[PDB]
Amino acid sequence: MYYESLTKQYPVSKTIRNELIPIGKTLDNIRQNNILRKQNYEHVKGILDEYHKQLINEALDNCTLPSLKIAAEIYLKNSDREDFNKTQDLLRKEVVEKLKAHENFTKIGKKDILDLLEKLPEDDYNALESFRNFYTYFTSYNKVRENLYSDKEKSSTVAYRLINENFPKFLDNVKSYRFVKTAGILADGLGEEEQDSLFIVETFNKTLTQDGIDTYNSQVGKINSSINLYNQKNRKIPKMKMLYKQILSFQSDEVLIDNVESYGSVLIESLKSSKVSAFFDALRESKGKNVYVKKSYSLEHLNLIENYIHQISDDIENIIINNETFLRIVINRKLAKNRKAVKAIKDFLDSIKVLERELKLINELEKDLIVYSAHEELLVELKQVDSLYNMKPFSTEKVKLNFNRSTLLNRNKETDNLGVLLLKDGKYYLGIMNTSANKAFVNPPVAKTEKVFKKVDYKLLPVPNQMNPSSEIWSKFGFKFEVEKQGYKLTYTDIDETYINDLIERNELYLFQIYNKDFSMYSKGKLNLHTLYFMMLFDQRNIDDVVYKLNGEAEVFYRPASYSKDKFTLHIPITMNFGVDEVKRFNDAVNSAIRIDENVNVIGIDRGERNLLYVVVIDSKGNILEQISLNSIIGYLSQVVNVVAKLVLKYNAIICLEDLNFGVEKQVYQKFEKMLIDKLNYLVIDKSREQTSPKELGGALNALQLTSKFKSELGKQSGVIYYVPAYLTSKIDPTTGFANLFYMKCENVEKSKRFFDGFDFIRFNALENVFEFGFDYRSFTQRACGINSKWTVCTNGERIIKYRNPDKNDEKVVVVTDEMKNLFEQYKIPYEDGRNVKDMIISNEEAEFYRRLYRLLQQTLQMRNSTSDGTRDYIISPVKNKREAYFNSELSDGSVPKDADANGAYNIARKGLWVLEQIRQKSEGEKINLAMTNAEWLEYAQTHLL
Repeated sequence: MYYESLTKQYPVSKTIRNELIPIGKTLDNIRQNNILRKQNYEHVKGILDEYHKQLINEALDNCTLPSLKIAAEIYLKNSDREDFNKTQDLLRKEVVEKLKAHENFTKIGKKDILDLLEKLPEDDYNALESFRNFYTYFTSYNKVRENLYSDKEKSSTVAYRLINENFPKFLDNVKSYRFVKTAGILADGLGEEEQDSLFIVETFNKTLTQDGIDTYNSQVGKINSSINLYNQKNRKIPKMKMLYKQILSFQSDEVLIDNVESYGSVLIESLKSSKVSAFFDALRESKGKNVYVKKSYSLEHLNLIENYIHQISDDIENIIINNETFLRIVINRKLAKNRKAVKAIKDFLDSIKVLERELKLINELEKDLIVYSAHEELLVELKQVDSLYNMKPFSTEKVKLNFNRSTLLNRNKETDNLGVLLLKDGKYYLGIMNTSANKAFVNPPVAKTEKVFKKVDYKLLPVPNQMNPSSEIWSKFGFKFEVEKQGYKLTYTDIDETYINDLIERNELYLFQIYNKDFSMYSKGKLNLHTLYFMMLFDQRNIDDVVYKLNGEAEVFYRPASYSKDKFTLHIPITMNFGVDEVKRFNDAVNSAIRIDENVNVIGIDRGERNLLYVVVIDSKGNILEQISLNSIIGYLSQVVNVVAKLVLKYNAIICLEDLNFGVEKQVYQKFEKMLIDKLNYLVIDKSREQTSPKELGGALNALQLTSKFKSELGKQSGVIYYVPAYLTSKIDPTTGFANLFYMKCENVEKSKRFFDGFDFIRFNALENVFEFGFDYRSFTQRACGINSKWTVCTNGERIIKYRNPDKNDEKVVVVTDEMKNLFEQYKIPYEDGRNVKDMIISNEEAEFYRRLYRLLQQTLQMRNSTSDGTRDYIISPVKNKREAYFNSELSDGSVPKDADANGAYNIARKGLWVLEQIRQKSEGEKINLAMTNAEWLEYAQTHLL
């Protein structure tokens, strides 16, 4: 009963360690990227690239696309928008079959391309040769290059480049040429004329190759030169737009800085050029007519134009941060090593990117010819900015993860990558993104197959001061009936398994299965606690009322192979009893729970000589309920701990341990403490796999917390655990309260004579065959040796003695009465009639007599008797108890201590009763003194006896 209030007392943090199993081609991606050592990998990629360019141009050289006429109508005529999108998809198809109809296409991606298709069209040959038998390295490369030959409306495909990008440009030039055929701009250099041939729809078929695009752009530049010349008439003529290239477009730290410095220099000059003013004042003079903005809407309703050009500010920040590139070329060992440089370069390219992103905000078929030509000239300067180099996951010994909208992107040897958690088929997986794919899960495509993952959405609202008088006057989950302790929730999103695969194949995602002995299709037995804590994160019963919070951070550690195993392990910090208010005065909270209850029992745990630990449970009046041992096994300290925890539940009990105050056996004891206090911080009993009723007492979501957070700052109490002096716990007859308090030494005869003159009598009991030594301890010491100091001590029984052996071990069994005879007989003392022989003993003059009398008395007083080999460790008293018997542990029936170690544990438990008397007898809240004096124990031992 008393402990059932001690749930949800304080929050606790754990880090959970689990192994990781690589899934799919993740381990290959990792191993492959451990290239180093330079190697021709990039050289062979370049060779594969140029045959891609060749095959592409050759498949499209003398090509002619049928639907081209259909589409060109829709666009040039007088919804047309959807018919164009449709006929564009038809065209994207028509490009792809022409690409797939080329010879050698079915050897794209297949290893079979290594042979003739590369050894024939050398430095290059040795580079190719070097990747025979190593073809899998281009797996990721192939998955990326696959998108060239796709009819899907994606920006990376050959069909999209030609049909969705270039073809509308080509047609828009056809629309512009009306003004150039008019006004007689017969272009300079177009000798003998017939430039009109460029703006017949059919001429586009000749621009499906890079070499036809070059030719088209070159001549159209000549026209634009004459167009720009036509500005002199003082209305204005739209310039022609250039077509983008066929899709053909980081060796060291020395080379890259010149590229950065160079492009930045070209760019800011281009951004200070007339290109920008021409775009702005064309965009202003368009009055917004036929200008469309991001899936789109037209500016014809307005105000906004001049709110838009004032992103001039993107030019100002490019300029500033280009100047800030003085940290690169003025102030600069490798570049990636530099705190500022890496940041200044990223700040620079980012600022460019936002300019491009801002530009791309514009763009339908009827769009304004002049505005969009100026926009295109300016944008051609920026579309070079796909710089997209790196400075790398599993290069390092660890990767740090974040599960949240919070990743820093720099400490440059410890930057956060995204972690995602994915559930499928009752298993748990960990995905960790390559930084270039961090946004793959921001808006994932809607799931369509049956084979899906459930991705964990990590919803956290930190520090609510995020966002109308001052401080004295809804897409989030916030639940209906400051929010800090409700501002966390996990929710789920179905994601199609093929999308996850695509990222792995592309080397953009590193997916692992989270594994422990309990996460297997072959798993058996109860759950390990850390498996349980982990499961409870995702268990809906916790999401409904949070006990377990996932701290957003996590770390992965990688030991690479060296035909040993590639080992990955995961550490996940978590908080348990998240959002509870920490109980201030926990020890009193327990002391007041005990104060209320009569029925409390005690568990005493002691260090033993033959048992490392001995546990003894006793009731409130002193009776032994259970006395159980180490070596009694029917990771060892974990078992005792798990046992002792059950006993606290089973017996409604507190725990009493030795106070290691003034003082190897005592090292495991301190380990046991630590483990025992650790355990009782947060105790969970129900370790079942099915986990049916975890909200009950001691279930996962209602753990008990019976002890205070371990810190070394500890006094004599830690919750239900109390510490008591070890004084005379093992060397005391529990049935009498008797202990050997004689401070003895055979110093000399004078001081031996009136040591033995302190006894009331020394006599023989012929009937019981023992010698009796009667005395009062007061006659021997000034100490307060309990409330009974009168005793009669008898040469009762056998004793085990270590003894002086010329051969240096031995031990023997002695019967003190018969030796006490042999000595008295040797020295002619008349004992047999039962007189008091005291006056006759102290009359002996020889010291040898007293040496041997001391030894016999000492041996009589030797209550604990042991064997070097554990064969025996028992306690025998030399005093008769309430049962007219001499206490002997070997004759125990379980109602008394079985051995000396048990006696220690028993008498430690008894002192707990004394503290229970202290706790109950004090007031609510007052400090409780637990310093038990040696005199109090002897008093308690001699009165609460048996």
